[PDB]
Amino acid sequence: IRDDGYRLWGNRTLSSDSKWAFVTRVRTMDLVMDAILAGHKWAVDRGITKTYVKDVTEGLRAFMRDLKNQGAVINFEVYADPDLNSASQLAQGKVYWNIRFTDVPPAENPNFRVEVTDQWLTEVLD
Amino acid sequence: SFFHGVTVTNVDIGARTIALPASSVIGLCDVFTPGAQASAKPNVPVLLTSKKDAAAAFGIGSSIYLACEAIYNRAQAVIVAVGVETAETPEAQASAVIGGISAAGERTGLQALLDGKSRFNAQPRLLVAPGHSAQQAVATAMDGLAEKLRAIAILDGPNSTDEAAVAYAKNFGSKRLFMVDPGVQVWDSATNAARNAPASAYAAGLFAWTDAEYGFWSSPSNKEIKGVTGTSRPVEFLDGDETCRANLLNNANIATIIRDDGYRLWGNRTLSSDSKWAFVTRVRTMDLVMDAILAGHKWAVDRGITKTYVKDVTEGLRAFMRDLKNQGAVINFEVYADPDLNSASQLAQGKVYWNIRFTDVPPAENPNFRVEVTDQWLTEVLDVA
Amino acid sequence: SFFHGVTVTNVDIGARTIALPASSVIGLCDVFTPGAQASAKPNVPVLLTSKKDAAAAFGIGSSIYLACEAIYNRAQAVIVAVGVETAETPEAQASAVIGGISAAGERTGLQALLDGKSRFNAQPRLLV
Amino acid sequence: MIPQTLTNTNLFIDGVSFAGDVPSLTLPKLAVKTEQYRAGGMDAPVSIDMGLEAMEAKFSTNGARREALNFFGLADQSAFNGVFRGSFKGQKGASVPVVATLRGLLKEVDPGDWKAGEKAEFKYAVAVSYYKLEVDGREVYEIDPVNGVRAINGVDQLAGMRNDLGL
Amino acid sequence: MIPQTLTNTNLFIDGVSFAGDVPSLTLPKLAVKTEQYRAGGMDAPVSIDMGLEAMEAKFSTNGARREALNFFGLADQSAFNGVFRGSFKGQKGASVPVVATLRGLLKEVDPGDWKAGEKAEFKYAVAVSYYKLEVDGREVYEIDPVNGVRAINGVDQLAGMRNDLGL
Amino acid sequence: MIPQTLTNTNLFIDGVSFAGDVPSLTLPKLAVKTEQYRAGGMDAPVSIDMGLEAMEAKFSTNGARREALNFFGLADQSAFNGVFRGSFKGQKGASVPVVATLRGLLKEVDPGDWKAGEKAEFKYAVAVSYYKLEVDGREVYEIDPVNGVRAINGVDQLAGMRNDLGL
Amino acid sequence: MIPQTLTNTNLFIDGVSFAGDVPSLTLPKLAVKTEQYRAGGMDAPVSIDMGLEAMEAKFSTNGARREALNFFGLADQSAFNGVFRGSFKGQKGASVPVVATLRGLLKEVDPGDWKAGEKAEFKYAVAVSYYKLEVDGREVYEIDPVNGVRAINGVDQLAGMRNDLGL
Amino acid sequence: MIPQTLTNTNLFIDGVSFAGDVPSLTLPKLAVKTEQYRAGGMDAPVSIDMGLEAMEAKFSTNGARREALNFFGLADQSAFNGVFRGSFKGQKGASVPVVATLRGLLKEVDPGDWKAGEKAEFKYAVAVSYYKLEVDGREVYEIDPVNGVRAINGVDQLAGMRNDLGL
Repeated sequence: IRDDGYRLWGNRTLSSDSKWAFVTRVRTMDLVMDAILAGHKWAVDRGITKTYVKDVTEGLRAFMRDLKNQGAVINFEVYADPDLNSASQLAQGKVYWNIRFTDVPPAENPNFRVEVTDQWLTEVLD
Repeated sequence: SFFHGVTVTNVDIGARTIALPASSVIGLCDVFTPGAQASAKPNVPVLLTSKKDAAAAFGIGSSIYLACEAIYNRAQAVIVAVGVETAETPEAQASAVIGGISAAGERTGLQALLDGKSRFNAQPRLLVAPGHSAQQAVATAMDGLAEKLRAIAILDGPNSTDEAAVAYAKNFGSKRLFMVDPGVQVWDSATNAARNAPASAYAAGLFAWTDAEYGFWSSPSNKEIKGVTGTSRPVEFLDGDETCRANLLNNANIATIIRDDGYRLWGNRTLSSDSKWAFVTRVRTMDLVMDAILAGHKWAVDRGITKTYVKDVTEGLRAFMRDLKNQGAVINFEVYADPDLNSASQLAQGKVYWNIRFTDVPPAENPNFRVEVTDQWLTEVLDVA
Repeated sequence: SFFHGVTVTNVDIGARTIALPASSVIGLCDVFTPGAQASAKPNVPVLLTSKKDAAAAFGIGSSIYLACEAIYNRAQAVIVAVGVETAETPEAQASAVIGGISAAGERTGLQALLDGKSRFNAQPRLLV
Repeated sequence: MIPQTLTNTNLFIDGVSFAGDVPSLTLPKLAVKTEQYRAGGMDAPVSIDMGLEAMEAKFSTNGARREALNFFGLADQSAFNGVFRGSFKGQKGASVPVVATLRGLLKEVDPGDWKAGEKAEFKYAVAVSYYKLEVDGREVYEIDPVNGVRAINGVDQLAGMRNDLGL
Repeated sequence: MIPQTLTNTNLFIDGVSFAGDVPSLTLPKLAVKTEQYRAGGMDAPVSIDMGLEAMEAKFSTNGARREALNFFGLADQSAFNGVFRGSFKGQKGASVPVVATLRGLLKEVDPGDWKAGEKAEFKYAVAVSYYKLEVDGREVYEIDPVNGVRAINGVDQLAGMRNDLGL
Repeated sequence: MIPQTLTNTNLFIDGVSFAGDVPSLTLPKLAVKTEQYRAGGMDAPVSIDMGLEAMEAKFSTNGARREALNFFGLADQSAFNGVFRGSFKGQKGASVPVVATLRGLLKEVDPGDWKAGEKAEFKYAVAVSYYKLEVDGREVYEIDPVNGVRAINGVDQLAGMRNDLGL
Repeated sequence: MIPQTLTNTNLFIDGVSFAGDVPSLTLPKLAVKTEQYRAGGMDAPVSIDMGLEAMEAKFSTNGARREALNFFGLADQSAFNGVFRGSFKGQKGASVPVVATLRGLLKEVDPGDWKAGEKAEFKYAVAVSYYKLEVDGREVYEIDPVNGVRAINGVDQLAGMRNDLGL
Repeated sequence: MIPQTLTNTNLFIDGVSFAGDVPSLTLPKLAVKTEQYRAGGMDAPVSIDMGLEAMEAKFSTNGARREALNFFGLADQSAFNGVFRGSFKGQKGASVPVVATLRGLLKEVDPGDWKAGEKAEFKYAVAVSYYKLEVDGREVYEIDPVNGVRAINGVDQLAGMRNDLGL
């Protein structure tokens, strides 16, 4: 923008899908998708058979409380989705859990609704 | 080679006419002839610091430098000046001044004054095209240029009779213009002939001077013009005169000069149709507090909106606005976030709305001295007692 | 689309009259004319918290908005209000304020404020 | 009334949360510069208000909070901005917030003795100019020294003696 | 933020490590010489910065550290050089270093009472001239009294009032 | 009566408010030129008025308020204009304005010694001609030396002795 | 206005900076020679200007700054050159330079009593002729006694009364 | 370095060992008479060495050590001679001796309160003139007030300012 090459100006990324429009959302999504990878690599080399999904999910929320601590997110919640049909169906395969987080929205377009009034002209002059 | 020692040099200098420094950047656009002396490309703007860079970038007899020396006599200001090429017909000389995106990629004419920012860190808060503002085509485009920069575009009426410029200042309800009708005659270094300068650069040089120590909120009317003799048309001001040339031009929203040899300006009101935007302080403070609100909150125009982001800057927009009330720029204000226009869905896309409600100091146009010679103090006085 | 970077606007704010966020619940029934701007059916209740809902659910040319401004100038409360459609006969204007259970599963006028329960766990404590 | 005490505390400086290292705050002691006054026709002096005095608002942190060390002794006095948040939970549940916006000069960075096995406790102090305390969002104190603003509970207590000095 | 405290400490004097006997340090209390200022048209004074005051940086050792006793009262004032190192480990592992280069006069050697069964604690004090604190290698304070250097976070806060005195 | 003392002060020069830097005003000491008079047939002299003597009205600032320094020693004597406002707040609320219009010659600009770390205290002094004091708007003093006006509480105390001097 | 006070000071003599040893400057007290004037038809004298009186501009050092001691009592009176620089920093950042060019006679070198353990405090005094004061570069005072120049804020206040003395 | 503390202590007076009753000593607090110095062209004063101050070396015994009571207030000041021995054993075995030869006036015999069931603790004090501390037989301090001997680590720190006073 300014005098020299001072500042950048883009807040968006090149996504048509307006959910992942901000660059700060895609870089936190692609950071927490890496904690799932290291949370799976750590939950595969130590024989975590019967307690896998409890070892991954709580180990994932050890990373989500870090992001709430650093200010990177505002909400964090790892949800047990109601698309689990039957107990024999779900425990044999396809346990569907969710991850929701409200990223910190960057202040794009602050707005100043500015006046010139006659209200305090009477109080000052008299 | 070089010279060792000390060197006295018999030179030709004169008239140290220094001015106190200013900060309000003005834009400038007039004709000049790019020979071998003027080292400036004829369509891009150059930044001017003083008379040295005004004479290095443009010719000595050029109409740029005759207008650049009109402001540096009055205020050591920052000029963003884009010269234009001299043409022959007034139609084609006007269209060189407005110009536009008429190149393949770049800008020319008046439209290169948006490029003062991003080359010079100098957003033009004043606009003046000296001499090329009596035509309708430029002055229509100077106001559309001044609305984008949020500035004050200075014009001039024609140098015809008095009723002509009244008829010329009816084409604008533009609330950011400013018209100075009588053409200043200047001496110019042992000429014994008065050059009819357009008096748009002198009045635009008065605003940068009064921006410095009287403040932007100060009415730039009563204050002195320097480097000026008896103007083109004598505009008197007679009190109680229904048809005097000042009041005939004040009611037509035109600034004039009044006192001897054009001592001082006389316009307090802008070229507007609204009565809320009448004065040249209600529109000047409206813009020049809101660059000072911004310069001071340039950090707030991108930052993660946390729980406290709405509150810590609305206690910072107040905390700058008290400094304007401290130095007399405003009266009591109120700055606060909208309760009714701040939802979570607006915050999720970054948008957030604040209100700023100040009131400006009214300038003292028309003091009134109603006076009777009584026969009151005569009885007890003038007696032997 | 959207807009990036700060924006200053020439606008009109009419002299802020903010008050205290009160806790009691107010019922209200007055008359207005429905339009495309007033985004509320007449005989259905809606809770209101600020003047943005008295200008969007109900028109500013109304008489609810004369009385929602009356509460919001004084104390920021939670008003559950319904609308009575505009009549001309001085009994038929008041007989639509009363109403009954003429609808299938809906009370129309003043009786629609009985739907404050089982809907928000906030009955009206005042009836206006 | 309900029994209501302080439970938790927070500190912001230019938006930056100190959610991890603030062991102590201190709001500025608001005190009137009392000049005791016994004159002819009375005894037991009557203590006319002359105005306040200086308002140092100490606090301390025990980490390398460089974002708090950068505001010491700048060229712009009253450029340290910050709030002293704090919630009073009471006994009946819902907590009453107390925030305190400050604007002053960080006039003291006092690093503690480093006894190598204890805490650090970088004790600070800000001689504030502007001061605004809130309780449950409701205003109680506007203390602005320059341009004469002492607004106790929203009503200006110096406005009668500001339109006579002509400020 | 993370909970971050002082854990361990170190002291160097002219390169010589005091890795074995320093029970305590004290960084110099940086304080502005605040002159409270109430004038016509205000109340509740506003505390203009006048400058700092003297910066004594006490510490103590309890052995015969003759390499620290040799620097008392020399002819060259500001010849005691030394750093006050110290690491803040935080909670998430990696420690944030804080070092503090000093240059002053060792103006006090205070040998403690020798109670024959307790420690020694040779308490010292250096009225430092030069002072440079770092956090994680990043600069926060350059305090040089003579030749007018007060550089808070790298930007010189007296440079505007050094090219007018003509220094 | 209620106890009533000075709390805040102000100064204008040519309409320009000194809301920031006036630490000390001083109203001019009004004093009758007393000649102790003992004559034949009495003792214990009785002090007949002879008129006033000159009225220095000192004040001070401690910045280089150039709006005040330009009034020193002009060719136009009695061109320094200025009002010495002040508000006496009392105990029962209402503040009584005391203003004092001047018109005199700024005869002495006295910068103090600059000890490099204190206030500057530019002590000034105007040897006033015109002097009009108000209390809550109601008139108490007019002292116009030239053309002879001494109006105490609105009645001219020289009017009986100016219609016989032929003035 | 903003509160504005003196913080730092400097002195040059013949271009040589006294960046180390000037504890106290003193600008010369500008003072109109007042004669209180009461005549026929008035009272309360009105103090017509008569011109200035002499301007001692004291200062001090506390070392034997031989670059300053050689200017005492030369055959060339008005050969002591010197500027009394000073910076008034204000509250909102920017520091306003106040300089004061001198040209006078160093008339009094006063060493204090040497109590062997305190400062020396060589108090000096120049009885200046030329005196030019600046505030932020903008001109306020020129006092040239010989050949008659008194320019207050750039306009010569003797120019109306020097073209009739024939000077 | 090794962890090194004080373990045991001894006191001699004119050769007489106090091997049985000394519960406490106190070496004299060597401190420079620091005069803080801020002048024109700087801030944050720089603390020039002016010299030391008086050196009282307290100690105490709790028996009838008449061989220590005989030296109070004699005609010959600086006739109390004595060493303050003390060994620092460290951690690696061999102990580093610290001795401190004194020569001064026993200016205080302070017998404690005799509570009849507690100790006695005759607290003393010697305003020493001569002072010589050693560490492992190596010299660190020669402090002789008269005839100008301040020899830090064997090299005389006042010899440059003794061959100019002509001592």
